[PDB]
Amino acid sequence: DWPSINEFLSELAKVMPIGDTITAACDLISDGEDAAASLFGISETENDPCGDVTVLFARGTCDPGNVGVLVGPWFFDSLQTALGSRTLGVKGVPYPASVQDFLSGSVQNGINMANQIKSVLQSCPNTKLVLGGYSQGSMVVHNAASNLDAATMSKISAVVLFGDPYYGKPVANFDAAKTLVVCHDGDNICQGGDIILLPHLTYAEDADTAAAFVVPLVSHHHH
Repeated sequence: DWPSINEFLSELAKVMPIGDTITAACDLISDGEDAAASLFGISETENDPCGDVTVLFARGTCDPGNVGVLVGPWFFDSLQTALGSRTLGVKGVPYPASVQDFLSGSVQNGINMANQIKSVLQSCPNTKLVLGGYSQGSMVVHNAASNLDAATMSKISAVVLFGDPYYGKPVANFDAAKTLVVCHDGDNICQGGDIILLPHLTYAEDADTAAAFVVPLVSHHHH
């Protein structure tokens, strides 16, 4: 039902406003993602109950829904495949993913995500919780970790960030050995910029590698 990553990227190439700043590209990115989602049957909103593994995912600036189409869905499918029989529940982070918060620092969004993390840990104390972010969503994850103590962050199994605008900064109050940051060569966002270039839109290619990073970190008996 879903296309291959190659077919997915070729369809995006027809509409994505490559070379524009996020401000100039915002509405075209949102429309392009929505059109690809409708064409391919890819969900841009996730609100599952906790699974054996649960991912809290913060989407990119101007991405539709609560997970977008570019990266999140591919990462969830790869992770579910890598988990075999174990179930994966995905919950999108309900924040605006606005241009202004990207340009400012997305900080109250970090506090809200820190509350969502605390709430999921209380509601699902037996799930293996993984945090994921793309673009501004990676800033939200960084800010959530900055607002949590090391004892709470110790309850997180893994963190995966794609196209991190804070690339180079570690995830606060957390073991860096449990973090994977995927930042493509030539992605202007990872350089602290605001230009949307092709390397920022192709993180679906890293879904399998990101899933492989997570799997060893989500065992109930590996301490």
